[PDB]
Amino acid sequence: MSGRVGDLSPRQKEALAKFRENVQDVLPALPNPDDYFLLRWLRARSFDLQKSEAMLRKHVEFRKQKDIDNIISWQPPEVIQQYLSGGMCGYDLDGCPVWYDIIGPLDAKGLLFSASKQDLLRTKMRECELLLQECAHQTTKLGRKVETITIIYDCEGLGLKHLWKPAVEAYGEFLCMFEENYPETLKRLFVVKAPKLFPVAYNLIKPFLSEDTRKKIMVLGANWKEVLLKHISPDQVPVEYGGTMTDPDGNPKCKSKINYGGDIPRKYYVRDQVKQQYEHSVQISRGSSHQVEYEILFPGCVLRWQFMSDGADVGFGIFLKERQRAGEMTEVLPNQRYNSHLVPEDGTLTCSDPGIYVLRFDNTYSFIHAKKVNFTVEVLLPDKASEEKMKQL
Ligand SMILES: CC1=C(C)C(=O)C(CC[C@](C)(O)CCC[C@H](C)CCC[C@H](C)CCCC(C)C)=C(C)C1=O
Repeated sequence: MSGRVGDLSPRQKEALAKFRENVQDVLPALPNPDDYFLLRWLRARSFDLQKSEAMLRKHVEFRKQKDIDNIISWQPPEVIQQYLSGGMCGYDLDGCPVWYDIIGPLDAKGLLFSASKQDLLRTKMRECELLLQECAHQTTKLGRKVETITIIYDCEGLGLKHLWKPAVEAYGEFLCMFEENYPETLKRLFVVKAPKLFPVAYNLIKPFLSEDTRKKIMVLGANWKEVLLKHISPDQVPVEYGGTMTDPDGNPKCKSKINYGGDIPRKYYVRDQVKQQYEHSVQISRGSSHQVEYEILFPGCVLRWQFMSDGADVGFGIFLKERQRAGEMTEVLPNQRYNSHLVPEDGTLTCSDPGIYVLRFDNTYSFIHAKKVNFTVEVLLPDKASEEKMKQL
């Protein structure tokens, strides 16, 4: 069977009955704990009564701690309302709400420098509650249960800026929240206009995604508009995404419903940087240098780093290769001096040729002694299945 209302095996039927008894004591503090609702928790844990109960009880505690009953009435900070991209727009052919995610022009640095991480995550929880409320409205209007959503995930403009570690970590917090609190709610997700970086970028968040969620991700190729119109009526899709919908004023992007992000004006910043810790720490003597070595064997990889120096600037560059001088190696990112004592540095490098990469901190120009550099480096790998998907498409 399928474990859904109208299609339960004898054993799933019995488990649903037992489940309701087992969690009776939390059902009152839920808005609408019908059979559809309960079966989402049971499907998410394959009808394991004990695991499904832990999951739901954790969600009940979540709703209390995060004041979810009142979150739609909570108004997000102005900077977030103005610049957090994405939006609800249209319904698919089954009547499910469609949500657009717009990744390219999202300015995650600006957002984290202008608002609390807590307020950003609360805004995303609120989006989920708004989508569930829309499902409830569709349920009434269409005369049948609607409880899932279709996502259009627009990766046009996805680039190295989106790999910035604090942004990935924050997004991962949201994904975990989504997976723990909104099980069996995603129906299908279309990735559109994915660029070459998509396999690396996806691999960064893949660990936060449930198997159920992973299975619902469809990466689309050049014909993506035609694919969307297999699933959504043209008058429900913006002109921008292949349909006929516009803003009342005729704007093809339907900006009255979809936020397209943009860089946050610096007047909103409350900080210059987020709190950061580093995996490594070195004291570099006057006139000296420090090298850090990473083997990159596989095609498709990206080096990501962050560093800060204490009290003074430092030289930094990347070479391709035995304690070797810089001049003996091949330059891949030309050395330059950075003021990483003032604002911490972060960067990324696409590793087009395999070999041994050397990140070199350079103090050879300096009289200041015992310059302390703190740093973190990782080699980011592409997701293999995604690479293969790209290849064809
Ligand atoms: C608040 C917020 C922040 C701070 C943010 O950085 C991002 C982009 C995260 C990223 C890692 O920079 C870019 C990640 C790109 C990567 C290709 C994402 C792939 C996502 C998958 C297609 C699954 C999505 C899960 C869905 C079911 C919610 C988004 C979308 C935010 O909303």
